[PDB]
Amino acid sequence: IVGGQDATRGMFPYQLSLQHMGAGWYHTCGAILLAANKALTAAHCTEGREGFRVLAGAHVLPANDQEQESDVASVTEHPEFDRFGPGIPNDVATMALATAINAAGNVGYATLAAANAPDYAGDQARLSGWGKLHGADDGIADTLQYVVTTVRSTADCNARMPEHIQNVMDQHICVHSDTGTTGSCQGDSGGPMTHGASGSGNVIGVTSWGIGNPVESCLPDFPSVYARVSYFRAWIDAN
Amino acid sequence: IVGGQDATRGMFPYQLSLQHMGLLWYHTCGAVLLGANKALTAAHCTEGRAGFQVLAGAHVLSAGDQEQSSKVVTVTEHPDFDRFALGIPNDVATMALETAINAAGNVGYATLAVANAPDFAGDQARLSGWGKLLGADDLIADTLQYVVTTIRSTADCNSRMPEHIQFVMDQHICVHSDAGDTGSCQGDSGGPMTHGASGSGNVIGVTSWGIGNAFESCLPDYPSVYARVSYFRAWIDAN
Repeated sequence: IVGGQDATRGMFPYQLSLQHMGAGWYHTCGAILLAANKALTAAHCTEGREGFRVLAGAHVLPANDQEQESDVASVTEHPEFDRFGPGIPNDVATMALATAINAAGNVGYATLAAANAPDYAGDQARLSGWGKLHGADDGIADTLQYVVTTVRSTADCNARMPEHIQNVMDQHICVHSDTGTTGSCQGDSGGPMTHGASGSGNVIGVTSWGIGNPVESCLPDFPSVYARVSYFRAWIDAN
Repeated sequence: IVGGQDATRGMFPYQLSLQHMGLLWYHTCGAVLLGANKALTAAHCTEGRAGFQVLAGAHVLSAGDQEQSSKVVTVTEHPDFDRFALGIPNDVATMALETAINAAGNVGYATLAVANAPDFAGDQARLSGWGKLLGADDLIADTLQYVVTTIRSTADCNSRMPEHIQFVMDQHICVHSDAGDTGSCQGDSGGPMTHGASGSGNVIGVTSWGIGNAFESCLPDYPSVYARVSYFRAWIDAN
């Protein structure tokens, strides 16, 4: 998260750390807790890989301070996900959890946007995650971050993109500040966009992509693009 | 190298594999043999690191049958190298070798561009190295690659970049194919750009940077950017 600040523990009860087994476990993406044995993330976070765990109720990743955890037993990526397609289409996946994660302590389940939700253009929303604090940094964040930003319409999103990368679609929900100073970054992918500037809010997006250059991987000068939960809600529910 | 083919051993007599000691030795960058005890690479290949060796007259890395090698005693990075500044300026370094490497067999010393050399805009050139064969691949190349491409002027270079990445400078030399299919890739940094499409050619650039995204780390749809040897020749000779 670029341009944000430390969250407090429990501020995003459904925020997960999605961990991949390399040499040992490492944070690769965010994820979103939906139910005791179900979670939601970006398809690109799991596609082509195997060996995952989610941490629930965590705050400072190097402290190993999670409250609950479960192995991921199975993953369903959207069948029309295309890692290399314009706009990274259909960048959503559900995950089945081996062990139940209970709504307790600082852990809780997200309320997803309804399929008939409005598009929220102009609304304040929050991005959260352990992604890099700046696109040039070599490491991800130690402490969970969040930032308040503004949802834009599809047309507005594309107007804010590079001229040859006008690939934002209605299946996306994009945020951008008018100062060009906040956004998501590597390590935030698969996490939640929470509606509203404060308090409890529905989860309306899943972190997916943004724009970089050779010295800064996630430019707040350009929007951050999420998979739109209302567009994918029926599919998420069916999978 | 993207869009290229297997080279032959000795095709580029001055091409080195710059190895870094981690778990075991591994290829981290290219380098360019300048003389019996001296090599050239990119500053970002050596800055902040130590414990290097160069392999000369190599071909297939897994074969381990380079003709000659040497540990590196010390490295010197350009004093104005800036990994964060637009254009990653001054990305050159020299290296002193513990063991003399002879010009013999498939190993020879580069002829560097003189400081009076022109821009070479429009000319063909060759890129060589063990970088990845595609930006979406996980691993570097096993067999040394090369590709023929076309040198572009500073202004033409920038015209072929994204509008928010107009970072090419006169201290760079860039190459780009109109078909958008050739370029350097991670693992190629530090290696040579050789003037001309065939024959003995002077070394006119050092591999430095290119455009990527989170799923494809090098994009031949945009130019590949090298440090221009003519610009840096006096520094290289003195260091």
